[PDB]
Amino acid sequence: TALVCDNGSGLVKAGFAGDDAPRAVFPSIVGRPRHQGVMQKDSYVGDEAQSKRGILTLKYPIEHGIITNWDDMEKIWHHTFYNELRVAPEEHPTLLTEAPLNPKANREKMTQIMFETFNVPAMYVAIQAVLSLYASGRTTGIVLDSGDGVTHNVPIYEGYALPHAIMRLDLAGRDLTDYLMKILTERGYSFVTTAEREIVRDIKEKLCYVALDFENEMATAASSSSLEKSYELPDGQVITIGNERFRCPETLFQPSFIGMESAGIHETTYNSIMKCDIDIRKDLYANNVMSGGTTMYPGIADRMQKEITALAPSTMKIKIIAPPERKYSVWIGGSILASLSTFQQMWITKQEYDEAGPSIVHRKCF
Amino acid sequence: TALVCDNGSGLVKAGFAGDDAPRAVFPSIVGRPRHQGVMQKDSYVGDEAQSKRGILTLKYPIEHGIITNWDDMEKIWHHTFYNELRVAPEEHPTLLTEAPLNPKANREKMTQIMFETFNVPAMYVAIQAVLSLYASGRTTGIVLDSGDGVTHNVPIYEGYALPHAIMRLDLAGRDLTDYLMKILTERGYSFVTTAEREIVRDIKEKLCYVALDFENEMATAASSSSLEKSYELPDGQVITIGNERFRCPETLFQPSFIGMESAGIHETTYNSIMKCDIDIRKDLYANNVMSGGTTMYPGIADRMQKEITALAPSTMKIKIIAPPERKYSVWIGGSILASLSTFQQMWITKQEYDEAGPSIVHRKCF
Amino acid sequence: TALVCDNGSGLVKAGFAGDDAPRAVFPSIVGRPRHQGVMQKDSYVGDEAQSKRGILTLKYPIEHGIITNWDDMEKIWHHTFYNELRVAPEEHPTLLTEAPLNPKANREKMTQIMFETFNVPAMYVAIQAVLSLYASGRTTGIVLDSGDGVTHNVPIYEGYALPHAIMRLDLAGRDLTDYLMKILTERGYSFVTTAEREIVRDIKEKLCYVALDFENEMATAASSSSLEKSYELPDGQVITIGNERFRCPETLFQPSFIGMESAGIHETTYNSIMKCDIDIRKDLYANNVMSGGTTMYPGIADRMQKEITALAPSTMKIKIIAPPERKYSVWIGGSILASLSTFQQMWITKQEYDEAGPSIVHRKCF
Amino acid sequence: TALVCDNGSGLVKAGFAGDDAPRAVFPSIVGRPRHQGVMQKDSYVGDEAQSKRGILTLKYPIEHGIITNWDDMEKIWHHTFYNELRVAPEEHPTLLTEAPLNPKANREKMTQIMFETFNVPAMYVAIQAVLSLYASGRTTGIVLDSGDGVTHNVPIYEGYALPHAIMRLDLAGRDLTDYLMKILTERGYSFVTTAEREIVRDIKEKLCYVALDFENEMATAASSSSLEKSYELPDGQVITIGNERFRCPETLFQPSFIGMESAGIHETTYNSIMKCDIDIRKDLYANNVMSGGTTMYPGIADRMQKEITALAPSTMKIKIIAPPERKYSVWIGGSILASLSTFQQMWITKQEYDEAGPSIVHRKCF
Amino acid sequence: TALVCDNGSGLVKAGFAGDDAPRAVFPSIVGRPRHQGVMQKDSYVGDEAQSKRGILTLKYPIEHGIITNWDDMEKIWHHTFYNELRVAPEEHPTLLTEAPLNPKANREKMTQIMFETFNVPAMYVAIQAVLSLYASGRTTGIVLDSGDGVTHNVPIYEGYALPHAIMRLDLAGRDLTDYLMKILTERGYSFVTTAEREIVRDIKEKLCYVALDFENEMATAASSSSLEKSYELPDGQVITIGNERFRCPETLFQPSFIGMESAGIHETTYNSIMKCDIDIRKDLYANNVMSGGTTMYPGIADRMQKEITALAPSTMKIKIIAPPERKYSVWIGGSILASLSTFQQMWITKQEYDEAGPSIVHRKCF
Ligand SMILES: Nc1ncnc2c1ncn2[C@@H]1O[C@H](COP(=O)(O)OP(=O)(O)O)[C@@H](O)[C@H]1O
Ligand SMILES: Nc1ncnc2c1ncn2[C@@H]1O[C@H](COP(=O)(O)OP(=O)(O)O)[C@@H](O)[C@H]1O
Ligand SMILES: Nc1ncnc2c1ncn2[C@@H]1O[C@H](COP(=O)(O)OP(=O)(O)O)[C@@H](O)[C@H]1O
Ligand SMILES: Nc1ncnc2c1ncn2[C@@H]1O[C@H](COP(=O)(O)OP(=O)(O)O)[C@@H](O)[C@H]1O
Ligand SMILES: Nc1ncnc2c1ncn2[C@@H]1O[C@H](COP(=O)(O)OP(=O)(O)O)[C@@H](O)[C@H]1O
Ligand code: BEF
Ligand code: BEF
Ligand code: BEF
Ligand code: BEF
Ligand code: BEF
Ligand SMILES: [Ca+2]
Ligand SMILES: [Ca+2]
Ligand SMILES: [Ca+2]
Ligand SMILES: [Ca+2]
Ligand SMILES: [Ca+2]
Repeated sequence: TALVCDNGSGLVKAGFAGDDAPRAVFPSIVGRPRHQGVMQKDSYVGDEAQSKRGILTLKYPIEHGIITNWDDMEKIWHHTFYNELRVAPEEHPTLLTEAPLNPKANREKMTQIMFETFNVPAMYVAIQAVLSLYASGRTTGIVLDSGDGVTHNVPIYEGYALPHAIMRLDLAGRDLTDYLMKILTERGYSFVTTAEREIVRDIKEKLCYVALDFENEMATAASSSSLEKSYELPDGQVITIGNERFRCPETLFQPSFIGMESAGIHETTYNSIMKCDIDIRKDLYANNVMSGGTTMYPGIADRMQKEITALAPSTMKIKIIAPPERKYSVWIGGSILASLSTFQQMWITKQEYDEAGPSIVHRKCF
Repeated sequence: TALVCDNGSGLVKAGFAGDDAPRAVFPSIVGRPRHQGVMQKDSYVGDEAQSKRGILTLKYPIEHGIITNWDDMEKIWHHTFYNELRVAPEEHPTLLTEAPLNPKANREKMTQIMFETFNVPAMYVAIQAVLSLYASGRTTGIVLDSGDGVTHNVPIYEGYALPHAIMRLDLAGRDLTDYLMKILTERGYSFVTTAEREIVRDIKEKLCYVALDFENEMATAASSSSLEKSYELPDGQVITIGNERFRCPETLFQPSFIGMESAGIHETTYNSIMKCDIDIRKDLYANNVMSGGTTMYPGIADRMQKEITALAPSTMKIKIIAPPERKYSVWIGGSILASLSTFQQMWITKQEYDEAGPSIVHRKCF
Repeated sequence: TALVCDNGSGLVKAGFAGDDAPRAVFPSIVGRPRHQGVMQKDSYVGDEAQSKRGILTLKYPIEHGIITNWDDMEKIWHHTFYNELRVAPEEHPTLLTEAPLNPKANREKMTQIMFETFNVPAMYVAIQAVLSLYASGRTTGIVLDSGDGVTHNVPIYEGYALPHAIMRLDLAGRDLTDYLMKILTERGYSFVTTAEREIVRDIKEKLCYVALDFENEMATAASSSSLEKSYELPDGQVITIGNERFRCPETLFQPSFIGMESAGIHETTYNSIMKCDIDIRKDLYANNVMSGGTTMYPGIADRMQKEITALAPSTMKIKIIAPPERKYSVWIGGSILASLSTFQQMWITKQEYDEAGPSIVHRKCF
Repeated sequence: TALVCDNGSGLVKAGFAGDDAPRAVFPSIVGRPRHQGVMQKDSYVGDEAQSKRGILTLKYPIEHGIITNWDDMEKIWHHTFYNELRVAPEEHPTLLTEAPLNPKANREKMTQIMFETFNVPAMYVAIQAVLSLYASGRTTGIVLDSGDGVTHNVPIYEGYALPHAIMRLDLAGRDLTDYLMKILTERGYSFVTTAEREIVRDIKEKLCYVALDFENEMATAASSSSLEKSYELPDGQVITIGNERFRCPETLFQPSFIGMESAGIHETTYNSIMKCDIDIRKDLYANNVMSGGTTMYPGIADRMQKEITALAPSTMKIKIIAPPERKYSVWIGGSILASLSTFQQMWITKQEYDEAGPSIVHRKCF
Repeated sequence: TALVCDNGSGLVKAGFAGDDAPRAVFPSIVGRPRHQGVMQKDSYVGDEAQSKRGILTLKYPIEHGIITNWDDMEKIWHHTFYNELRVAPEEHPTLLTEAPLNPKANREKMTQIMFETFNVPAMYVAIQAVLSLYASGRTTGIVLDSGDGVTHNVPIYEGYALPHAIMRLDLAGRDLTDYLMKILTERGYSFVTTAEREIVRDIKEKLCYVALDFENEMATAASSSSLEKSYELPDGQVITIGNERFRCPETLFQPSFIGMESAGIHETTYNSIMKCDIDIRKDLYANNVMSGGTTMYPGIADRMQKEITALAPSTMKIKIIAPPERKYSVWIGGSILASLSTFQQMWITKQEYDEAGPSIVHRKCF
């Protein structure tokens, strides 16, 4: 059976092709002690690094979908195969994922490591937006994928991708976490260390939501306390946040909050549709597929529906597809793809790689 | 029973002899994907190519009544027999049509394909203007046939054709569509791709009409908005066109709008009558038969009546015959001809073709 | 003396009739601050916006030869008259230019602004391809004009234009810049903001060239590093680009690289010649005149000569005219035209405009 | 005339707008007797608390730029107006300062006290880094402000602040004093009380310096006694310190010495520049402005120049601006700002505060 | 086998590694005759000095964890090896202990004496709080060690020490004895000599306890005599003490009773936890480990539990670990450490000391 490994900027989703959910989901972090040991491993990965983060410096090897620090990324892959899935990598073909418009060397370097370090028999680097469409059972739609590092739009029509209309945005969950840390100082809460950033991410995933109308919610938050929620820190301290609950996800629709010049995810989706042929736009308007953890905010589908309806013509039916399992859509689609009989010819085997070279991995790639 | 296949530059009209209407009417297009497939046929024909045109490059195999690209034309014939009529070609004699003054190799090549690829038992290539006269139940008249690729005049008197008076004009519906695309840029509407050309053709067939007096309609369109009509594009955008509604069909009467030197269809009809013997002109003036989709513009019969009345002597009765079913007149006449008992001797059987050769197909041909 | 203002999608070329070069050449941009001012103009135009682009959002008012945002275009004209030429607009007749096949309202709106806002005594909107022919001292030739927004072919024979053979392509320099930004991500270089797009345009103008044979250059770039060039960014970072140097200009000959269906500039030029009368094609083959900044790539004249030679008959002499000053050919030709004695009757004065109306500006226009 | 009051975590700088130096500079301390009075005020402020600190418990109301203990802070403001400046607060508009990224309630509470307790006619809370740029006569630069409680970087370009690139570090002079107290125990010197902390601060300001290369200075200090300096305590005892002279300021560049995870001030400055637009980085590299008492260590400008030169590209000119009066740069800039004619509209008067409320004080604030 | 010698300010705990209790426990005193001998050693050490203290002047060589008088400390080590343990020092590696934040010369001087005077083969100076954690079988916790000279808090998490959060207080058992001597004069009891100080220490260890609520116990002691206890002096005199029983240990929680400015041991423990990372505070709250003779007061664990519960958040579980053998926790932990197999590489042998020098002894030291 094939391995499906979705290495994101934030989380590692790993499992076996054919299953309905990833078997191993853990943070893509490597932690190293930043104090003096007096009584003791050198590095910790994943959930083990998350439980001991109080004395660790946490580092993400993947930044904005791009693998920095190839030594730490190799520890995460080693932790995935031997400690989480408990399999021998040299027995299973491995399906990997990558964000579109990535550097060419990123895919070549991970292919060399999979073939020469873990000695996988075959491998394949899939398109993440294509996998999200497999998960929804569709062949047509524009995918809005937003994870921890990358937000990107990929329109697909009847199984054909339109690469010239692909949008990529280096604004995702980790930038929202950093912005939440900044605006929490307005209430006197100071989160600085990499371990405290993990606390702010937990606050974001539990209390943040997308406002249907931002300016009306700012007026409501300033006239009462009905939007105030409390949160207990790991040391028993209780913090209270008000308009920060919806100001943090609002950055997705107003990237100027963090100094970015790009347009919000609603205008980026609309601009991507308007670059497609006029004859396919009606089907794209009706199949806006959301995927990734950053699309899990309460109210983001209703907000996107409202924003795109205001940009599109009035006779168009805007339909946002947001399944409840969309946080694992890329992995679920990869599990479906790696199980298809027509896909078994797409594997890049170790033999083909020794003769063709690193250039064989850049086919059907954008 | 015999098959009647009217392969035009724009539409394929196919059916069985004896019926009153073609059973299969679909565009004569072959579409091929112009993007990358990621999730898938190689080519699409007819209405299937029209529904997926957003991701296809559409190509017409027939240009100006002449078959270019014989590989695509063979796919359209294959699509016609097996997917539209659902018959075995080797069981029915096939009646085909061709525009007059065509290259000799065009008819020879289609006869070789019908006999050696589809293995038809017998076939016959009819004269399209003769078929239009069969459809109107006449034996005398001058036929003005205008389709997607060819406009031609053929005078017939008491069943005898006058080939020296035949006029042919490579200005028809597809040139009007291209001219409409050009003058739509004056309002800021940009239609470029082959798929958008199909949209402009739909605009032409719904909103364009022939002005009775062109210069008076230009003054009316410039003094008010009573001639403005709106049209909703496939993506919900609404465009508004004014004098373009009658400027596009006006090219038929003023071919200089598209840089052509020839005279309009009214002067071409009159010049064709004036090349006929003086003793038959009175009967030709009273039997101007229109056929083809390009004669379906509202007001074109009243305009032709006015223009020819101004050219002919005042004592002549000018009568334009424009039946409501004239868009299928060639097929309807072919269905009538292929059902006649006196025609069953005109079939060119496979046996006669093996001994006589390609020269047998050029009898009663001009 | 008359003012000659060539308002392109990318650059403003302004000066006085009779001079040999434009006096004012600056980018056609309006910049507005996108941060918070704490210590301060509202908007910056041209080279002033280019020097402070780090804190500005840059916007082009002209897109694909069409003026969007008429408020920003009026600031550029105001910046041109009072800050660059330092003249009173109400004292000089102004010669303007426009791309062919433009919307009618574009020319009418700029005429209303010139007469009612700047109060020019007379004005004239010239044909850009006619001006390029004046600059080369020719009366016959097919002009290939390619700037920042529009690429168009206009054949002219003995002083007569053939409007039906005019080709227009909304693929020019700005689309090549956007494509270069996309393929620079393959090496890990991320240019996103409107200010970074100006950096990529500078990379394009310095390092990009047209390959004589594209597939052979791809093999050379993949077998060595002789095609690698370095470039120092404004912050001291040095980037290295290889095959992107000739892949970016190759889009002009293969518009499918950016998802466009149209043919390259070589086939468009050939198709334009083949729509002209057969008796003038020999003179058009010998007078292919290049103009505009996008024709300034090294090797584009040799590539066009090779591509058209392969399409034209072997007995035809293909001659590409590419003068070194062809980046200002439209302005230079306008300076020549506005100085002719026979042209002084072509000015549309303010008096003629008050009585005739906006319709007077659409004479000798296509 | 306006009052300029720079309330820092360590020192109060107060004076009149227009002067070149603060009139009143005294420690921001409140001292209360911790013994039994037998022969007698309740509390002492500033230099009076510093002279009697032997029998007092000294407390700073401001910690890390944030006002704790609002009763003690009100005594310091009262001591400033009536005992140091000897003015009536209800006659002069008061310019106050605050560190960036402070809690919103800190500024609101000090505005309420200034308007309702001291009854100032108008007031304004300025940005401290903007004032430091006014003091240096610049409109562009990245300010490194380091006082007793806060270290922060604020990049400013052409008068526009980039708030998203602002860095704040709760590591400043008071943390260096505490670290010096800790490492002085290695030589047997025990400083424990709040009065002895004032002695250690005096040792730091007289004997500590920044080493150009830290590891080479550690080797020099361990091989001889040329770096040993003596210091006479208030009771005549003489202490000798060696490598502690440069180990204490080294914490600014290696915050791990005190258990902090953040990067040093050199990497924080570089990271702040790298978050700014690429087009402004060259001007920021050349205008690194230092301000605050913690930048007064001998050799800190040469060390920062060396550290940033190693991080920046080699073609960049790194220039550290460290004027001799930079310990009062915030006050000097505030005196310049409060004297500008264009600033007299920025005052928040008592009338505007009664109607708008506390929300009026958070304009042009970050 | 290794020797474990815990040289405290008050008691010497010496024995062999592997045993469960120290073999030799005697006071760290040197006594010299202060009268005239008429009928006779020069100095007495330990229990021999304690039995003849009536005619001796008793002196502690160690003050506040720091060795003063190195001649007397060498007599105590000599008395320990040859008279108490009866071993040859040159045959056993010796594990020594030291209080944190001690002068560097203290450890260097005792290492020189152990290697050059007693000629031990190897030695090691351990961290006393680490040893107390070994004794409790824990790897996580904050140790509150309070002996005769030093009180210190050391937080340890998962075997990693946080040195920046270490608190040290020069207030311990000997200061409580001196305070008891002072408040015993209120009842007319005069203890002055160094021999009478040993009597007061015996009173403290037998009658003193920690009040759960101090102000309520003062009211109870002033309203009855239920808290009065009697004590028989060595000469048969009986003294009675009331509120002095709990006023003496109360100094640990209110150091102002003896003129010290520092906070009590409960606030010092809480302040140490609040300097640790927020993610480890919950585990530190549940593992407050007590060690040392000064933690042996009845009721001190219940008082510390009550005081820290009032400072910590209500959702935190405060657990004070006070084992009955905690007076020897440092020695017991040292016996465990010196028996570990992984520790046998940590010994500093005589050979390593001759080449590396005194600097080798300051590794893993704070
Ligand atoms: N319930 C939630 N609400 C908001 N954000 C969430 C939620 N759950 C996860 N996220 C965010 O999603 C991001 C990671 O999702 P994922 O799609 O796995 O990213 P990647 O694949 O790039 O690692 C994280 O930054 C996390 O903060
Ligand atoms: N209602 C209509 N009005 C105007 N033009 C029409 C209409 N219907 C069809 N046409 C035009 O008729 C042309 C095709 O008619 P047809 O006679 O079938 O041509 P052919 O036989 O050459 O394919 C097309 O170009 C189409 O645009
Ligand atoms: N040396 C060069 N090489 C390639 N492209 C160039 C060069 N110089 C200018 N260009 C391109 O030419 C375009 C503008 O030329 P121009 O003819 O002035 O356009 P317009 O008139 O439409 O503004 C710009 O997009 C610029 O990138
Ligand atoms: N000569 C000096 N060398 C080193 N540090 C100094 C010197 N003079 C002052 N300082 C430090 O500067 C700090 C206060 O400077 P300042 O900028 O006034 O801080 P704040 O404005 O936050 O009160 C004090 O902590 C002091 O120790
Ligand atoms: N039962 C007791 N109650 C209160 N204090 C005690 C008791 N037993 C011993 N002590 C005190 O503990 C101190 C010494 O304990 P220890 O931890 O051995 O100190 P050190 O290791 O510094 O010598 C002495 O000052 C003694 O008075
Ligand atoms: F890397 Be994640 F998909 F943003
Ligand atoms: F081919 Be159609 F009849 F113009
Ligand atoms: F507007 Be430019 F001439 F493309
Ligand atoms: F409060 Be100081 F400016 F650090
Ligand atoms: F020296 Be003891 F441990 F206070
Ligand atoms: Ca992902
Ligand atoms: Ca036809
Ligand atoms: Ca131009
Ligand atoms: Ca300050
Ligand atoms: Ca001890």
